[PDB]
Amino acid sequence: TPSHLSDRYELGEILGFGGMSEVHLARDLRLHRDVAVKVLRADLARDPSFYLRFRREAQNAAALNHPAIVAVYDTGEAETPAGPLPYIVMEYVDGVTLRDIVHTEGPMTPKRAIEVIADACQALNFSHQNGIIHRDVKPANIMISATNAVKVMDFGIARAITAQYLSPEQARGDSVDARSDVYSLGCVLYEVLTGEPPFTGDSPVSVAYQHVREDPIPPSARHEGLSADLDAVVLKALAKNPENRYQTAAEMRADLVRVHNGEPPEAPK
Ligand SMILES: Nc1ncnc2c1ncn2[C@@H]1O[C@H](COP(=O)(O)OP(=O)(O)OP(O)(O)=S)[C@@H](O)[C@H]1O
Ligand SMILES: [Mg+2]
Ligand SMILES: [Mg+2]
Repeated sequence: TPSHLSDRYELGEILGFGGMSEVHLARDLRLHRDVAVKVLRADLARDPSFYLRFRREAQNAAALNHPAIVAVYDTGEAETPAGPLPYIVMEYVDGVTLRDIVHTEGPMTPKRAIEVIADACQALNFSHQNGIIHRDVKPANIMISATNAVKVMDFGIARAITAQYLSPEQARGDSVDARSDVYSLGCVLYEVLTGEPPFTGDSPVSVAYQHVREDPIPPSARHEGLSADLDAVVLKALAKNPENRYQTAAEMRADLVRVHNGEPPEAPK
């Protein structure tokens, strides 16, 4: 990992290293600005059709342009001993994923919470109208800027038209669409509120099963200060039946902005 990709993007700190890539905080030497570069796990997973998933992820996010969605600025690959090293240059978000905020602060204030996810909705609704589906919406792919701004960031598994956060439909290879993301955000909205996903399981299958077989314990019954009006929103988006939940993410937001003010949720039960 040449601390100087293509001789232009000076690598610095390490913002994170998963099981596929290593994201570094870099310096664009030409534009004198800080950027976040994503590097395909130094060849350890660069020979297979994995490079495709990477190239097609850079371009699947490059197709979108919205504040809440991390922008892509450039792609490429630098040459190194073992071969090509595909990198992606994104906007830098000095922040924290929600996975973190829910780990060192516990649950978010209902209103704080409502606020975030409503912004996340705005990003997905856009992503949708542009024919992109983020098949991977989880607390670890939504970031909170150092100025409390929301950023949605992982498209590695997104297709243009760890299952604690997957939809029944997406559980199997079934129908995965707009509403799937809608169902996912419902889990996030749920964790940021209780401090946990609607369903916990010792093994993946027990969880999947729970998603498509058990009603999500109402938020109120799971945590303190929870407006049974907020329950109406959470449990709606978590409805096992696509048709019975919000059809668009803007429709979900609409019912979040409602609760945020003081209005009645146009959600049932
Ligand atoms: N633009 C960015 N700015 C700051 N940190 C970022 C940025 N993009 C990613 N990160 C950090 O890098 C971590 C890994 O991001 P991902 O893109 O989801 O990683 P990944 O290699 O796809 O790992 P997986 O497959 O999602 S488990 C994040 O959870 C952040 O801490
Ligand atoms: Mg991640
Ligand atoms: Mg990914």
